[PDB]
Amino acid sequence: GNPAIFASGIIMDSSISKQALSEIETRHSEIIKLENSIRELHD
Amino acid sequence: MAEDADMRNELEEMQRRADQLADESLESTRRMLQLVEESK
Amino acid sequence: DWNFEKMGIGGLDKEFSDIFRRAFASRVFPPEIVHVKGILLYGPPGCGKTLLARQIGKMLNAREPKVVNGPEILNKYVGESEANIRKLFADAEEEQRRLGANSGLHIIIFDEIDAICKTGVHDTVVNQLLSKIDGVEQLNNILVIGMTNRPDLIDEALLRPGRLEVKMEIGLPDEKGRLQILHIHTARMRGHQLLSADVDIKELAVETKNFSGAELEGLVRAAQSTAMNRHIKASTKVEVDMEKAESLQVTRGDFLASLENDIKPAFGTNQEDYASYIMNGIIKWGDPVTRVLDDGELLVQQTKNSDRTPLVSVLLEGPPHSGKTALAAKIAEESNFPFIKICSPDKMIGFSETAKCQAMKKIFDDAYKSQLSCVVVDDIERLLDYVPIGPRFSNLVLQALLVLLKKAPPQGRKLLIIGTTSRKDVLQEMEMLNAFSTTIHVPNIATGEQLLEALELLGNFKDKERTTIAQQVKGKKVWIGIKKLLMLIEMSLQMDPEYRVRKFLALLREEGASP
Amino acid sequence: DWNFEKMGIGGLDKEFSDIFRRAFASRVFPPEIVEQMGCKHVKGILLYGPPGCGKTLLARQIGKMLNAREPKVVNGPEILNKYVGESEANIRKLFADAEEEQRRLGANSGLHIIIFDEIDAICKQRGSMAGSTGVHDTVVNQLLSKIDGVEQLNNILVIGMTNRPDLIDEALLRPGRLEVKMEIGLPDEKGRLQILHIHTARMRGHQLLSADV
Amino acid sequence: DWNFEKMGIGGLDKEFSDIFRRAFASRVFPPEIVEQMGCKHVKGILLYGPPGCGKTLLARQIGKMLNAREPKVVNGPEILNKYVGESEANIRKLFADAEEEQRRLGA
Ligand SMILES: Nc1ncnc2c1ncn2[C@@H]1O[C@H](COP(=O)(O)OP(=O)(O)OP(=O)(O)O)[C@@H](O)[C@H]1O
Ligand SMILES: Nc1ncnc2c1ncn2[C@@H]1O[C@H](COP(=O)(O)OP(=O)(O)OP(=O)(O)O)[C@@H](O)[C@H]1O
Ligand SMILES: Nc1ncnc2c1ncn2[C@@H]1O[C@H](COP(=O)(O)OP(=O)(O)OP(=O)(O)O)[C@@H](O)[C@H]1O
Ligand SMILES: Nc1ncnc2c1ncn2[C@@H]1O[C@H](COP(=O)(O)OP(=O)(O)OP(=O)(O)O)[C@@H](O)[C@H]1O
Repeated sequence: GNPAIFASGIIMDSSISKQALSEIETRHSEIIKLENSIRELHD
Repeated sequence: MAEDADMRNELEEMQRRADQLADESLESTRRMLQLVEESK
Repeated sequence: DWNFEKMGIGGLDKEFSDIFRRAFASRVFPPEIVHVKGILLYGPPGCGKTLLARQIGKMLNAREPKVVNGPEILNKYVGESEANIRKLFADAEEEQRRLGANSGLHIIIFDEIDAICKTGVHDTVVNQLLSKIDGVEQLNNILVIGMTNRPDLIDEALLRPGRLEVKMEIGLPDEKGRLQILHIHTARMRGHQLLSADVDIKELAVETKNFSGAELEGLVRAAQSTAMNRHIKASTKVEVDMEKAESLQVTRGDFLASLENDIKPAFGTNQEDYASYIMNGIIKWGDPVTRVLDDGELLVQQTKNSDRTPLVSVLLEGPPHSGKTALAAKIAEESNFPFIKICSPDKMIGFSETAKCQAMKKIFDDAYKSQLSCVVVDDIERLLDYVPIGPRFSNLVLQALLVLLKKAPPQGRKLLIIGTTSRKDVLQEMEMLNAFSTTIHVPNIATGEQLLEALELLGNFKDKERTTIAQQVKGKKVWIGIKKLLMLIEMSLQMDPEYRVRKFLALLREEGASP
Repeated sequence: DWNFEKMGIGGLDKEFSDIFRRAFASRVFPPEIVEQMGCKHVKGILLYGPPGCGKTLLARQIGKMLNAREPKVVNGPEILNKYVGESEANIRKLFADAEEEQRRLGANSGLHIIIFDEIDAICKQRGSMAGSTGVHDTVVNQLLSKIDGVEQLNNILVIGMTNRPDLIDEALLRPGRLEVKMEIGLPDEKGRLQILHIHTARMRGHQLLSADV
Repeated sequence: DWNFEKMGIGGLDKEFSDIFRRAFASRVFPPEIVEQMGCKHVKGILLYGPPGCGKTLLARQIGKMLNAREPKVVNGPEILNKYVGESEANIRKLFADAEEEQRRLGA
């Protein structure tokens, strides 16, 4: 029947986002403070 | 199309930044475990 | 209000009343004795669905409705579309949880809904909407309205009961609706007397066929523009009147010009040709025409009133250029039947046999439906292309005609068929002359008296020339067809007055012949 | 500072007069009579014709004529993007400014002009298209919604040109969006004389043309 | 330091003369007269014929003719790409330099 047909173009989709990265900064920031605290305790 | 070429560059750059942030957090977590173990 | 016209909308009065009856009856009905959460509108472009949505939102004493302009949901990030859609229903859930039943109504508007509903993003969004509209939690204080111009492109699962219940179709307004729309759009003019006294709205409404609201408003606007330009001069520096701007009367001529040049219905037109088959009318140049017409009437009444002969056929015979088709058309038009049609080879050029057969079959099938009908076929030999060499012709069409000539229609219906040709012997040889029930003969002009009478009726020659023509003609017999006679007269009139007569006579001598 | 002569369009005289009449008469006269009369302005134009007739020249000259913001240009299909849902952002960015102005200054704002070129490269019939990706349908729906949506925006003008008017989807070509749809065509003898005179003016000015012509 | 005999093309005197006349005549003269005459330059050339007659040779030799920037070259369909809206990107990347230089230095 129909000859072999070409495929169409692709449309990718990035995952990470600026605001979600601000949220990841919220995640990361507290860790350093907690680290300062634990280092104090050990010292 | 350099106008959108820069948007893609920014996207990928923030991907790299997020990767670095995650790695730094993981190394932190490991250091916390080490110190907490040490005190005992 | 429920008047439906205080809001400047016309034609949809019945649909608006239906919406009232089916939508807000529960809410207006007393709570003690005591929902719908889905509405879909569709119709051709420029019918006013936006108007209905806006006015329905305004009518209810509820919070401001929320609207989304097409696909403002899809985002390159993952999951943000779901967050956006979920963001819409927060207030409804909060009010339902806090105030319970005594919660205000919520109205949601989906404009160009077909865009979003119909790949992971799309189907995930559709599933999210389906879950939210009808999910584990049941809400009874939310109203959703969707609008489309292509109803066929909407997903079926969204139209199931409990999600999209009330479906409305908006159509083209009737004459009354057009009148209402014109009244609404011209009330502003009539209030300030800026309208001319020569304009009749009824005439425009009759004229304006298949004009949706858009078309009518645009015509009004074009009239405005014409009147408006009447008071401005362009070329050097755009300059206006400022003086007659006070008058700015809108004449009917502006309306006619706007309708003619810069507006169009955008719908197809129907072409007629039945007039074209009788160009020069019929003139009684002799007895035979009366006899032919009388026989036609007799056959018409026999087919009309007979009980056990529902089908009747007749054949028209005559030499070429004797004007046969015109008589058939005249008889058909005198028949005064609901259904009349003419099958001609003119429209079938380059067709193969199968196409001709199918066309004839279609025409006869259409004729069958009505109660009593009449059909006419002309130039049979051209229909079944025929050539004296060989001879050669098409057998398939001949068989189709022979079968169709003696097939009675469904019970209690009447059919008449009239055929015209100019070569009887050929049809006789093909064994077709037996099928027809009766025949009529169309003769030529024989005696000079008839020719003189025809000339007198035409009135193209004066007494002086007529004297010589009578002198030359009355002592001889003639043989000529009417069409050829007209051609000859037109031929002769070209030359200067001095020679016309002689030239004409010469031409007659050229065509002088006997049967 | 404007004049008919300086634009230099030879063979189109009735067409330009018709454009002026049917699109700009409203915005010239005092606002008082217009408000009394309660009519709306047009919001679209669609030109077309065989190649090399003067469409783009006419559009650019019209843009030059008005005293308003600089027009925005869309050179062919320069909107499409690969990231999902990014075309619509590009489209909406165009009308963002006009919406802001209309919201802020209400009904006494300036004018804004948007020029689409080779429009048929974007807005094809939604149903009749390769059923592979939905980007085109979303683009068309976004444009239809934004040009005439529930919210009313009425200080914008859109001009479009093409070479094959048929392919455009019908929903866009109805009054209120794009109504004045004219046709450009080959000139006549007088138009040819006018064009030849137009392009030969400067030579005559500097006496660089032989009298024998 | 250019000479016609240097390019070593034979049998195409008339065609080269016509191309030169209709393409490069405008840009060689003092600009004042051209400006008074108020015309714009030509920006297109097409070459066709049967295989093996000297088209690419003319293209290359004209490229080495002019005192200009290094020409860009597109070997057949080098612009097509799988993603959506990338072909147009490769096409519009070609004209960027001309656009910016025209906007900056004008005439
Ligand atoms: N029955 C009507 N009464 C008054 N105005 C109408 C009517 N029908 C159309 N109009 C005019 O048309 C415009 C409103 O139509 P609207 O945009 O809602 O049409 P639609 O058919 O829903 O849209 P579309 O063509 O995009 O599918 C306004 O100009 C309004 O004046
Ligand atoms: N009394 C009349 N009878 C017939 N035709 C008349 C009469 N008076 C005027 N005419 C005109 O004569 C012309 C008749 O030509 P018509 O087409 O009917 O000829 P025909 O016999 O069918 O010819 P052919 O066999 O060449 O097709 C029509 O213009 C008709 O108007
Ligand atoms: N009526 C006219 N008067 C004066 N010059 C004209 C006229 N029509 C065309 N021209 C000239 O011819 C050229 C027309 O090019 P333009 O781009 O305007 O045509 P177009 O219709 O846009 O072409 P296309 O169909 O390829 O889009 C310009 O150089 C312009 O100066
Ligand atoms: N007029 C000429 N004078 C001198 N040498 C020539 C001439 N025409 C062709 N040649 C020689 O023959 C070769 C033909 O190569 P050329 O690039 O002309 O082919 P082409 O026309 O591009 O081929 P195709 O038509 O298949 O694309 C040249 O490289 C050169 O060596």
